[PDB]
Amino acid sequence: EALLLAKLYHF
Amino acid sequence: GRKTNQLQYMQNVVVKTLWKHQFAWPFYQPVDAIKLNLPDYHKIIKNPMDMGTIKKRLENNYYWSASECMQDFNTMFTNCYIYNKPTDDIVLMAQALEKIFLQKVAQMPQEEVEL
Amino acid sequence: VSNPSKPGRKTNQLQYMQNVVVKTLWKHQFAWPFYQPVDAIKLNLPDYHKIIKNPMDMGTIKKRLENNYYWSASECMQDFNTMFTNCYIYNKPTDDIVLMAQALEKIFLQKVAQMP
Repeated sequence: EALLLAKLYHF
Repeated sequence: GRKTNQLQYMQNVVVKTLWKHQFAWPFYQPVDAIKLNLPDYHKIIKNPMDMGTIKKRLENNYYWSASECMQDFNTMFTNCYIYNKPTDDIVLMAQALEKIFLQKVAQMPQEEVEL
Repeated sequence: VSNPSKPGRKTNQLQYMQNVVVKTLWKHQFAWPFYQPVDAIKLNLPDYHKIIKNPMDMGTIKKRLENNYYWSASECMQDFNTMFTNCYIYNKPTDDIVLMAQALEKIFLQKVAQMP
């Protein structure tokens, strides 16, 4: 989530 | 808050279509400025909005009119254009979704009637 | 003949890695998280360099190819495996970025099979 956002990484 | 034909259209046609788009995912949830390391985000964006919040508002009959739902989309898209650079990838994603948003709204029933 | 030199050239396998394997992966829809080194500060990633001691990314593999860093295709394959496994090690198995890594590795393994 967050990591892609960083959005991908953080889902 | 109401259920109307137009708000039904926004939930079952506009949000349904946008949610499946390949570029929709950055708009699924509110920007978490701490987690994503965007420390100026809330000094620049005073009224956050995202498509997950829009979807919940439709689901909880929050809106009195589809006019308000469309404003929420406008806020989400223009927040993206204000915070980010015109050549950032997320801006090109927002433009793709706003293009589909526009084509779906054009086919919305013109008269709003409460269910 | 005082200097029987000849121009540096890649092996056929190394040329294949560059023009086929990396080209195909770079063009994949899910490759973009792997274009640049992980920036643990910018991306707010706890303990990244504690856990991942040999960072690797496709941008580095691409440039090592274009700058003739490699002398054998096996080194390039090792860098690819380091990239994939770092992502498997650090992230949770359900995370999208892992499924993205897995999709790229499948195409990587498929392309390496096609190799001379």
